[PDB]
Amino acid sequence: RRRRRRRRRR
Amino acid sequence: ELPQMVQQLNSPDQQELQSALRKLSQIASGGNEQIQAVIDAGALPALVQLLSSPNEQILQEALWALSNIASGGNEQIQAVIDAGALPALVQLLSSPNEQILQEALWALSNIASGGNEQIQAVIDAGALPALVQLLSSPNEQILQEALWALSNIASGGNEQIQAVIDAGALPALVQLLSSPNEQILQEALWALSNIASGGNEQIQAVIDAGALPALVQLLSSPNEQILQEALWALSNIASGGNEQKQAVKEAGALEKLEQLQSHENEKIQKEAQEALEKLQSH
Amino acid sequence: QMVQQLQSALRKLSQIASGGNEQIQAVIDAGALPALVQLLSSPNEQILQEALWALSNIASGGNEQIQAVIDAGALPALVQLLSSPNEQILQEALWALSNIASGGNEQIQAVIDAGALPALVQLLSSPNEQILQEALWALSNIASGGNEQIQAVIDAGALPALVQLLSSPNEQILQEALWALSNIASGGNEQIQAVIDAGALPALVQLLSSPNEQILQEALWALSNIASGGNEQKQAVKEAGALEKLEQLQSHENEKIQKEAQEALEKLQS
Amino acid sequence: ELPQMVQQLNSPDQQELQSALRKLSQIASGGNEQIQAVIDAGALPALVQLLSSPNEQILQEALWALSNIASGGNEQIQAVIDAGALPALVQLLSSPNEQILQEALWALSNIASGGNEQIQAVIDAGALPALVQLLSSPNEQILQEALWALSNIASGGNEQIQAVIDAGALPALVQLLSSPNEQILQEALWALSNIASGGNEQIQAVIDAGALPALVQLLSSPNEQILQEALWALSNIASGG
Amino acid sequence: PDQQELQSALRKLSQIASGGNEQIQAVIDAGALPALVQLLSSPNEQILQEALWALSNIASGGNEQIQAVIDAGALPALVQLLSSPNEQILQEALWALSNIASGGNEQIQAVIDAGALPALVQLLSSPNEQILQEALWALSNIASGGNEQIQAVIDAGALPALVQLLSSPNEQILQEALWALSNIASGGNEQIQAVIDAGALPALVQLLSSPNEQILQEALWALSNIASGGNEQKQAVKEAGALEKLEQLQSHENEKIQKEAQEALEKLQ
Ligand SMILES: [Ca+2]
Ligand SMILES: [Ca+2]
Ligand SMILES: [Ca+2]
Ligand SMILES: [Ca+2]
Ligand SMILES: [Ca+2]
Ligand SMILES: [Ca+2]
Ligand SMILES: [Ca+2]
Ligand SMILES: [Ca+2]
Ligand SMILES: [Ca+2]
Ligand SMILES: [Ca+2]
Ligand SMILES: [Ca+2]
Ligand SMILES: [Ca+2]
Ligand SMILES: [Ca+2]
Repeated sequence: RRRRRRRRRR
Repeated sequence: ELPQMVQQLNSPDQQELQSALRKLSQIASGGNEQIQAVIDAGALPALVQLLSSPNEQILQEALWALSNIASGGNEQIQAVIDAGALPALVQLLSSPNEQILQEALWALSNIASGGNEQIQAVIDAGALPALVQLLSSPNEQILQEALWALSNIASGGNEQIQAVIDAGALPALVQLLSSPNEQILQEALWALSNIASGGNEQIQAVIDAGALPALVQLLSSPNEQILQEALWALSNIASGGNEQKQAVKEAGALEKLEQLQSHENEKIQKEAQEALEKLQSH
Repeated sequence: QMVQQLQSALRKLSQIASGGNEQIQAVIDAGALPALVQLLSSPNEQILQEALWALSNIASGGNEQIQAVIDAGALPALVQLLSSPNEQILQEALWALSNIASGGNEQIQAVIDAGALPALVQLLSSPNEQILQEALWALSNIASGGNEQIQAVIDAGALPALVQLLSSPNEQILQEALWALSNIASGGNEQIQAVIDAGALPALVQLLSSPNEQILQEALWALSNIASGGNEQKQAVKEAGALEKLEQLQSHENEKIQKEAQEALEKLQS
Repeated sequence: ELPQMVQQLNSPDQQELQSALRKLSQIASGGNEQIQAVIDAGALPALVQLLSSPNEQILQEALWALSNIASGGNEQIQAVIDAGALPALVQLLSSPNEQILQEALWALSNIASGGNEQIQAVIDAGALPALVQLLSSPNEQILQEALWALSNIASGGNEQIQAVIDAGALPALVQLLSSPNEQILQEALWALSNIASGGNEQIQAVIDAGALPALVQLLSSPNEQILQEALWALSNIASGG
Repeated sequence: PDQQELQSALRKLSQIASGGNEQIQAVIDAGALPALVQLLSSPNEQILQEALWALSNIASGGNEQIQAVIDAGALPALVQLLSSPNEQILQEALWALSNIASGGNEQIQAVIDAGALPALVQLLSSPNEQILQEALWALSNIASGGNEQIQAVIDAGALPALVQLLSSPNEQILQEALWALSNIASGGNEQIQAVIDAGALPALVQLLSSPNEQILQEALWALSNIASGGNEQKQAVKEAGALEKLEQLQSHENEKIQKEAQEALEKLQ
């Protein structure tokens, strides 16, 4: 169900 | 059956429609191959059509699917643009519904993660004025979402970067460098670094915006994470429009920077003569 | 995968539900939680989101993994963060809190005893649809427990806000509110009646006139759980004028809808 | 003007050869459209043959040109593979010439930066055994370059990740977690994180190798840069596949 | 006709030679260097790389910018890093130095005064081809200054090692070694003589028989600078047997070779 997450490198 | 879903995207049965949507979001995930299969089945026209829906439940999942599709290759991103999704996404940036706003910014940033062709389409759709407005938001969640999208846009060519500048983004960015919120500082420095990765014209705008005093102040920070982020940006500023000495905030940028050192030599051969000759003609 | 599910059908679905718990447990055995919990008191927002990310992943394991998170003393900090004006910190804590509350009744009770409901309930009135979704998710998990956990939700004063949201012109909000209410109404007759006394039936019946098949399906599950109560509860449903609309739906064109309207008229028997 | 240079890649005049080789490198560094023009002109067969050259001056600039061609899209990477460059590339990983070794590792890293199909070709060509050995190198420059190429390979599917594990990369990676060199530490954690971004099997290998004790120790670091790196890796492990 | 293309070209000179110096100076005027210099003593290899990236960029500007880096006190730490067993640190320190040594004689002399040459010479005997290139490049930029600067190199003992490299079967090492010697040979007759006293001519003449045109171009470039000395220097060249080689090369298939050989031969007499 509708949960989102994200991250970044360099 | 994939066409069955595509067919069911026009169903007036909201329960049958919502099932085909979430299932499409599932298919859009799992690689560009499944993304392409969705594209080939002819779903995009009905998908984009639902972006004008006043049904937030349908709109949300629709944006979810479009974002997954937009996570594919530039070719697959360009299909989303061709389908005509940008004008609707841009208008949704003015929504007071934070849930919709996140999904709209998510899709838009994925589109801006492609090539300059795709980035320029975002710009030509009028997305920057809304993004800039959001930089003044007291909602840290909205702020991250807007900086993520701006960062991707500023990762393109100098003309893309310049569009960002002309939209008035720098004043807001500079003010955020004073924040005690390390998370906001990271996001703001991320965007700045991409902007400073342009030409001399673009770098000068950063300087004219008063970025250096804050960047310099952070060099004294005992936080090694802040230090790296501040040094990254300042290093791009001190590049002198030379892209071989710049690095866009992305994986493989620092490694590429190192490799170019051992090949600028023949490129440095002609700069030294340009220096001697110009001096000898005082 | 969990969706797609003589006794080998049982064991397969275990392996799916528990996939990854053994890995998460090793992290715990290594002693990662004390440090993570320590980092929850940092004024550095960047460190916080990083520690909350890891903690949430750990809290995504089994009940034993979740209980280790509780035994490490994470809830007091998490609870504190629910009153933050930083919408970014708020989403991160609710995520971790939801995962913890997604465990067993013992885990849900720890969330309750830590004082999470008051903050969760006050967020229900938020004009921020993003926060609202996160608060409802966490509340739905808490309301998925036993009658004691459900009643704690009621005693916290959640129902007034939930009933108000049923009138929302936002379908997504409506789904979220109906799921939470559906969880509350899955408890004993004491809990169902509380839903009734809060004025849920009038709004639910009004939704049965909706042309939106997704809304009907959502409202049908709530009433269905209400109709599983006692005669006092079934009667109130009849008083509100549910039977009328239900049989008006007895022949709806959607197969799945028909079974829900059927199975409801069934329950209303005595 | 492009087919001219390609034919000059077979010239017996080294000065005429080097000049054409340097301009091709410059064209390939100018975007995918410039990269495709080079491919269409038929340069890859000539470039691939120069990977056998005993002239280090030529080889390096040929490696440089191929690295740029490999920086394009997955379609342009695959052309490099189809041309048959990987065997000659992988062979150069055993070179004692640090100058040539670096250039080779960059090309492979770019190749491994494509799709899982491209990563697999690198694996099937036998690139992993060499890379692993380089992890024991006392040369921090070599170590960084080897860890990068490995990180790109470990960014693929669980099959690609498992290939890395089966090659014996973990024991060396774990030792690097004790390094007082923050630069080595970042490089090792990046690779380790990718591996931990796989399925439960791949995650469990990371655990069986003894990574957690060091990781947990790093959580007490006052260095916020190290902290972020260690948490990232720890989170992937605790994702549960 | 003149002025437009004269200024369009003149304008282009300042951009390829000084494109970006105004921005780099703004960074300096903001006070970035003291902090940057403060970080070069850190034992954190990660911070060091990040600082060195910025300095090298700042030091890639004009002599004014480079000088500011020097006035800030950057060389002592840099020279100190030239002895690091960390190949990664060394690369970074050398690149920064190379940019500093790419300025004017005042900047080059500062590098000399800081004591960089002894470490650089030491590295010339390295079996690491990566380090050798870096040391040679920094050394080549020092040897691009005035005669006092070139002598510092000679007085530091760089010629013996440079001559040994001329026997290298590695064509890349050979190009690098010849470029450094070429810069040394561009000085005065005193400097040209030291090169001859170091035995460069026997090797250079041997290379003139190479079937590799690229080598020939590089070897000819070096000899031509030797040929631009006094009479006693021309004599040693002739005593070494170069004339016969140059006479056969003025009819070479490759044009750029015969031009280089022709021009060299005209210098000898
Ligand atoms: Ca339609
Ligand atoms: Ca609506
Ligand atoms: Ca803070
Ligand atoms: Ca706020
Ligand atoms: Ca709102
Ligand atoms: Ca309908
Ligand atoms: Ca030849
Ligand atoms: Ca990859
Ligand atoms: Ca070493
Ligand atoms: Ca250290
Ligand atoms: Ca610190
Ligand atoms: Ca060697
Ligand atoms: Ca050779």
